[PDB]
Amino acid sequence: QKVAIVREDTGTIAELAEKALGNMVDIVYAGSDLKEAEEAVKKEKAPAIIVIPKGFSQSLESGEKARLEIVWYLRGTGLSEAVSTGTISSLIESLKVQLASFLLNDPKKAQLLFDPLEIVQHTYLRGSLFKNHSPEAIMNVFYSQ
Amino acid sequence: QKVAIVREDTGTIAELAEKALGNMVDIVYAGSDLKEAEEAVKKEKAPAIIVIPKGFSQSLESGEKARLEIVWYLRGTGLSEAVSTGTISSLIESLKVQLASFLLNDPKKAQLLFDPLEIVQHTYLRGSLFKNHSPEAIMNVFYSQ
Ligand SMILES: [Ca+2]
Ligand SMILES: [Ca+2]
Ligand SMILES: [Ca+2]
Ligand SMILES: [Ca+2]
Repeated sequence: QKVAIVREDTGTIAELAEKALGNMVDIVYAGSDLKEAEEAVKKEKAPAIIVIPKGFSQSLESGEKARLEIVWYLRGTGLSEAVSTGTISSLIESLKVQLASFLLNDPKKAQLLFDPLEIVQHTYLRGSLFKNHSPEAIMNVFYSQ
Repeated sequence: QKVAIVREDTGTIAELAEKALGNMVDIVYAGSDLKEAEEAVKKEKAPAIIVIPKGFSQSLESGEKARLEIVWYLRGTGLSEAVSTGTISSLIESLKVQLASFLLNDPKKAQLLFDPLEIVQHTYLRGSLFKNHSPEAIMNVFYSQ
């Protein structure tokens, strides 16, 4: 799967999230500019940008779920898109596992073991932007007729 | 990861779910008896039983989300348990992908592409049973103090 990673957080554990994600995907853009990640994605017809926002590292150091956003670019509602959705979701689960050793430090951090991330999802369908919705949600709406 | 699969549904797509799961785990018991899967799990100190209940195949043929249950056996609230949780979750995502071709048949089935499964989770913590809760939920409760 082709993914852009946009890392806005300069902290070590953020860097580590980026690294973990990037070993599991086909990096199409890796950096701090969301406009440019959007451009690599539209060019590449890649399905998602994963954003590691500013505050990610600090949350985790505070014993707070870190925010991770996925912007999805759906250009169709078929098999390939379903495969990307499921595959990238699977990759986010795996990232949680690849963060765990870093959460062993404080007691503050111990919840985070099982549930370290707060995943926010946005969906482009045919160039319509549905903020704060996952593709499942968007698809369940439309197909609920 | 060590998992028991308990398949109560005799349909083809159920069989296929079992097969997909089983190629990705270390089968500890595979069959239709939940008491016996519970016994292989407690013996093996495995973390989960995945149940494919009766009605799974029919749901999917009807264009309805199929029910999949996970019973988790937590004997601790640490790294290993967090790794199982995240890993098995990742495996459930992957199963969704491995079902997809079978959902290409009807228009009834087209939603299911993105969201084919209704995942019900139960958690044993130290021999206390918390029906209808995931380990994340149980852990977020206790650590919310
Ligand atoms: Ca650095
Ligand atoms: Ca998902
Ligand atoms: Ca058969
Ligand atoms: Ca989970």
